[PDB]
Amino acid sequence: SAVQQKLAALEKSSGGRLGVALIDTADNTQVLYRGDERFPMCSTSKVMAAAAVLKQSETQKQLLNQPVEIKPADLVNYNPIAEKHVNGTMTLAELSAAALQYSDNTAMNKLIAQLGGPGGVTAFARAIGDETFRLDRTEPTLNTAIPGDPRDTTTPRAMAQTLRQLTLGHALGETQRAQLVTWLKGNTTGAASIRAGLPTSWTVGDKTGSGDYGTTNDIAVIWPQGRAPLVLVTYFTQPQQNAESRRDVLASAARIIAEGL
Ligand SMILES: *[B@@]1([O])O[C][C]([C][O])O1
Repeated sequence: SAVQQKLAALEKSSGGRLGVALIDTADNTQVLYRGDERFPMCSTSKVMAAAAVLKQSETQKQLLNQPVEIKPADLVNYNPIAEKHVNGTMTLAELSAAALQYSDNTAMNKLIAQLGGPGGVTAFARAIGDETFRLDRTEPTLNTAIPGDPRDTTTPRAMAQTLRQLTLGHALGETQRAQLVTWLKGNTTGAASIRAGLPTSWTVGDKTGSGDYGTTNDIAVIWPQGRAPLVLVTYFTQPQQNAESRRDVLASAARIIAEGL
């Protein structure tokens, strides 16, 4: 279609590999570009860790208020929020918020630990019907984004369907779902990514990811004013290990998608 021609052209102009999946919940139509190719998730995986903990809280009703100690040894490479609570505690709710809204890597590692390891995060994905997601490592090594390495990858199509189920569907309880949406809507790291390609009147909840090989990702739920919501996943990775982030590519893909509606 027109939109696939333009996404192909954008990809060609960028020098990298672009993966896009859009789900329009109005008619359950999908637009896919490299939709079944694997991409490194980087920090977009944090949505799955947070949702898994939310699912646990449906039975352990007080789980999110459980304090978790932040020790110096827990600190890894990017801990904007956990750093503020070293030698203190954060609740599982505060860690989930920090992982999602600030992409805090220490928070993510605490969520993985709560789930019994990366296998516990992957297990939740399987439980909600995502056969494609795989989490293999903890922070920060899950961001190595090595070409062809299947570790810590998913496909755009799979992530779009799963994000739809978590935020708009009923993979989570009503309170848990609302909490996840609130967290995503309050993301602080997404201004230059999908959000930048869309009308300012639209409400967006998203989770960015960045990693080696110039990997630049964003997954978003989008609420246009007076219109059915959309789920948009944009994955981008590059051939040079030290390539710079290209958030502009995600903005541009979002703009191209938005134009076609
Ligand atoms: B994710 O990708 O977002 C930021 C951090 C950097 O390691 O991980």
